[PDB]
Amino acid sequence: ASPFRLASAGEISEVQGILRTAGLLGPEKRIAYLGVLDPARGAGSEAEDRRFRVFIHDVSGARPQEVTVSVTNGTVISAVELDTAATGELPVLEEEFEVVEQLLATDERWLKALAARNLDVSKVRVAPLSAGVFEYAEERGRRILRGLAFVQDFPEDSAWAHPVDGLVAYVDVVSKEVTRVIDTGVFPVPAEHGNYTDPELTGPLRTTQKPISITQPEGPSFTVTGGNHIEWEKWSLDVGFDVREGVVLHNIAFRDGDRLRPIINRASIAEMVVPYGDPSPIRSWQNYFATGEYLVGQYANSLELGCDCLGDITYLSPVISDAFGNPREIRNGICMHEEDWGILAKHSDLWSGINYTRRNRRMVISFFTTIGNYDYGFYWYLYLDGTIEFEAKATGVVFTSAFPEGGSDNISQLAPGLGAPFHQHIFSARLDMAIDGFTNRVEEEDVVRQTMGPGNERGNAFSRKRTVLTRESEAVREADARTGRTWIISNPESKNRLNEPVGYKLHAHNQPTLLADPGSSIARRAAFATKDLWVTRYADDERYPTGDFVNQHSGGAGLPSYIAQDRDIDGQDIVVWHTFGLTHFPRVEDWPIMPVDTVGFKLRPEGFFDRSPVLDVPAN
Amino acid sequence: ASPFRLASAGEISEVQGILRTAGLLGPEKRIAYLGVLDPARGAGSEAEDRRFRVFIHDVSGARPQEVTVSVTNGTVISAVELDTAATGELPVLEEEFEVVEQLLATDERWLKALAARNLDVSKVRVAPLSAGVFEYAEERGRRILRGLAFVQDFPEDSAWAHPVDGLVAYVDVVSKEVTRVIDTGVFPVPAEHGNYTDPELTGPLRTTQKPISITQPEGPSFTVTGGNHIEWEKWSLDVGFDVREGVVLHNIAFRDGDRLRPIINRASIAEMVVPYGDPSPIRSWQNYFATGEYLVGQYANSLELGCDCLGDITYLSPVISDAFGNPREIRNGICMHEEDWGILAKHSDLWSGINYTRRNRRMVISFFTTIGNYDYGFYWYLYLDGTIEFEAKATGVVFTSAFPEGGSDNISQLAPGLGAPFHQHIFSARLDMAIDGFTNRVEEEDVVRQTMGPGNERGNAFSRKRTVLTRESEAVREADARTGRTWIISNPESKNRLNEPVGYKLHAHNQPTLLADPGSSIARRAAFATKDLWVTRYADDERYPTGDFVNQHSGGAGLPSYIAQDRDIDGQDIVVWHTFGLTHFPRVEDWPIMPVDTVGFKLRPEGFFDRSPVLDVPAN
Ligand SMILES: [Cu+2]
Ligand SMILES: [Cu+2]
Repeated sequence: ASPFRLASAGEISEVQGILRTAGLLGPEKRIAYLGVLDPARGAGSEAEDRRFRVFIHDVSGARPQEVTVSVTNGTVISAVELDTAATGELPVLEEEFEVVEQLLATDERWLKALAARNLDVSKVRVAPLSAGVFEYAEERGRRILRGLAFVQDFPEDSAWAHPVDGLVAYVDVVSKEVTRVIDTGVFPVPAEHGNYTDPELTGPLRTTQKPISITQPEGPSFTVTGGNHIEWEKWSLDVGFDVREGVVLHNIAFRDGDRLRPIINRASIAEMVVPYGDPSPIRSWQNYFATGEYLVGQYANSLELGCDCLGDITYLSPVISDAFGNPREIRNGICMHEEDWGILAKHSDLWSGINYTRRNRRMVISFFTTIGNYDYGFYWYLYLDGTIEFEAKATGVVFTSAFPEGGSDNISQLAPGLGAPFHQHIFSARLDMAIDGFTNRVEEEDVVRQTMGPGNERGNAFSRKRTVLTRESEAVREADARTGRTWIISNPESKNRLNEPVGYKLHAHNQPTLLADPGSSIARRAAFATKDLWVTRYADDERYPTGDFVNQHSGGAGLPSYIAQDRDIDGQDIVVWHTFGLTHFPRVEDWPIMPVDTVGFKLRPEGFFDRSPVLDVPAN
Repeated sequence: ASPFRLASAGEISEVQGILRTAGLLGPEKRIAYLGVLDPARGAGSEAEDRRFRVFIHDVSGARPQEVTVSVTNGTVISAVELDTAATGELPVLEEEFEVVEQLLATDERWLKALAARNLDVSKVRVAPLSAGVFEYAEERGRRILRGLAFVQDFPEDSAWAHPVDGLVAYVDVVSKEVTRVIDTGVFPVPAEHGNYTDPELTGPLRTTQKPISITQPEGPSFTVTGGNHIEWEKWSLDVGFDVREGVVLHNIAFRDGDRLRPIINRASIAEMVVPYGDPSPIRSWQNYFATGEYLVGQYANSLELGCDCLGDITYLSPVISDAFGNPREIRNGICMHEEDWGILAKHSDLWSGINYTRRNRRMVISFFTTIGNYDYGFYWYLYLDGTIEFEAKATGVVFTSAFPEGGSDNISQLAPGLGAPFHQHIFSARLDMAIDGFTNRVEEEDVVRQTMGPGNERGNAFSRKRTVLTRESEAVREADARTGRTWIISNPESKNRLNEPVGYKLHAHNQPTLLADPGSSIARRAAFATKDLWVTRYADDERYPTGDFVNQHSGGAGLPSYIAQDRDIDGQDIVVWHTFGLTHFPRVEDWPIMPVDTVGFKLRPEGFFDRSPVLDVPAN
């Protein structure tokens, strides 16, 4: 009965039926996106009306549509025709992936380019890459995908070890036409294989690792009810899943005394982009929006016990729609478990003679997705002390290219003749705040150094300052590690026993943001990535920092346009959008399969509680 | 019979005997420091002469001495008379802590100050704080300690909850006289107790935490030989212990196939300082060097199984000297264990159909120390992929004061009338580098943004630049989180299969450095804390970033003096000194006992290996 329950197979089938009945889902139609709509602010209808939103693609080219339906009433609430040439193309369909290689396989220009390289077409894999928006006039109003080739010597061969540089093709996946085939010259195809499961490369397997047994005799400390409602060590929340954003956390709250205190209404990674910094014409257009263009949730992996999730794990198997509206379950796509997290608090007192030690723990909610060569792990952590944290784990195989003989300033060499273009992995966390309720405000906190003089004769004093962001136009902030800059989200109407507004402090990793030139296509399409922190007034239709349609869409929507409304955010229903990412200069150690690298952020209570909230943790 | 073996109780007793028979250990003498000397560069001399370094304090005031003895030959190698007024005072003795409170208890000025506040002198605890160096001319030449009072209502009461503000005294612990008692006014002593084990504060203990069993049925994957030589998953190292620095890692090396490749010769936290930023004259002089002035190693805690260290733990029990030269063992003062560390590498390939997942592990070597109200955990981690990491965990009870009526810009309120002065916890990691040998160099790597134009028409390109630090005069570097600055330690004479110098990249947390005014005493005495990274040419006598006798030294000793030599560091035996710390604006949540906060750094292989070094890890 929870209005925050996961989408069921039945609801998805019902959406399919409603669309069919409305004459909106004929045989030429495809569901590019389907997701449940969150309830509007303030308990509207007496009961909860379950609604879903869908992006309908048309394989014949007719205009696509955005439709919202009520599975409860079996009706179409609204259907609008989409002008893709203006608002953007629909997310890429998995069924379009193979279309690129297949079409090029019969194109004389492509075959000629391969022959010139002595490559057998039957062994050439082509990666279906999003196209973005550049200077190609013919692409206006065309659903395009670009292809980069990789040689696969045999069925189980890792094609990434064999990039075919100097070649790229543009394909219209709807009209089934190869618009362009660019060949800037023949580069040697890196010879070494990158098969990390081949003993020839792994050598004899280590026999030195002893087993580590992690078990919970009496079961986990958390409970799961209503299918996705979690309660663990004072925490309370609902675990949602969206085909686009993946795991989404709802109603994060903390039990303080006799009341459930809200902290975050909705938390998610609203976008993740991978911009490449190689100026070569073959890849200078490369910018992969995993979330917005491909929909990361769609590719969530089924997690194996013992391998992906170790210990006493509780799985959730979310359901998504396939391209035809049929429900598809992602078996064990979300795993949840608690784990020991070292020392929480400790003190040995020289005067009282009392020695005290308490261990910490954290609740883990995660999923792992795979998009082509990359694999990303998304982890949300809840700690005993009230800290909330997110961590992204990037691994998989690096996207490759040829390494020029004369060397490069935008590519690193991973093996003889094998290159790895520089790139970034930039995420955007959308945090719909609710610190003790919806009346919130954000304060930028900087360390303040003081000059030696009257009032500070020894020159030891240092302080800090807090600046309230009152309007959206002044809520676009940059990190400043040098001054220990953080952002506090507080509730001006809710004070702790010391008469201070309760709050939570956001700690960023302060990694470099988007490096692209500000006048580049990517700087516009990924504007959110140019600044560390954005604050907007909550609005039902402001969901992603890049807008609803990112594929082949120019700038104009997303965060920059939202902030333009310059709404009041001083003690209002606000949303924090935090940009964070990794700048990757591939190492030889990253080849042939890369070890995990991490990035993220966390929010710690700041005067939210009246004292430590973990004084009731048992000794043993 | 390793030259890096832990000191035995016998060796300490032997040092004591040598000193006594030499007439250097009379009744008035005290061992202020005692530690074994590392082998000098070049072990080409069979049988290493075991030598110990000793700082001998004279409670009579007669000049103290620095003595080097050979326990192998039973002789005094050298004994130098120390002029403390010039080179600094000796480290504070634990037995001196007590003298401050006892001396003040008989001083009329102190008693009057307490009487006015209606405090029973028998209930007043006095924290023995180091002095420092300021405008007090009568202190030069005198061994001083300052005292700050706290009320302890009963034997098991936490005195930190009851600071006595507006009062501070200075005492000459040698002549045993109170030189000054400053009373700036009466402040209410905070009323609430901070007894975190008292049910009235903890409330009913949670009964919701289910047990987590962590075991290793076949034992740990690491071996310990020669008492302290560790070998784990290709790693090799020696775990040493010094009363001043605590746990020290020696000869960190990694088995790359046929050869044992060195990485770091010696790693340690050579200093840790806690500067306070409250301009009040009661505390504006407060700066305590846990390592240099108090010797954090001597206060290492005995770690209890199941509380401090969980899982299959292997303990080391280092032995230190007491103030009289008697050996004292710190039972289970060092914990060593391995632990699962999530996903190491993962990839599901769409073309090969191969799914691959491998788990990561880390070797943990740690200890926990207690200095008055603070407790610090020191952790060194070795990862499967070759990464080396250090992490400091700060907890304990915050140093308190009164919270002024009218508020404060340098103190936070944690309870009614109770304040917590702003301060920092700044560490210095001394890394004697040995990347594939001693011929090393350091390069500062910055991200480089590129402007849109010829050669970068789309404005997507970005690069990086490396600057070799060739002389010490140019090796005092600052962090720059915005340009993703890191430092690479490479060996220009050792190349990987791609003909590139092998190296390791240092990743800093980019936290704020010393905030105090550049003209302050603390900015001079802890100059190392003003910059993130220093590189010096290796030298036997350059051990600490603050010099050998930190206590009451005028400043400039250590790093500033070493760097002044302006030696060649481009492809030489070098040492990296990394400054990193936490800036603490205490939160209500930190009271009455604070949750652990962390800070650290790590080093990852950068073209050190010819490809991923963890391809030989099994599935398990
Ligand atoms: Cu990457
Ligand atoms: Cu602190």
